[PDB]
Amino acid sequence: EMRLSKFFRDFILQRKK
Repeated sequence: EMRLSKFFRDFILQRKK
């Protein structure tokens, strides 16, 4: 199943934080 991916990478991609 999936849940966190679009949003996860939507931010994870950002090193900061």
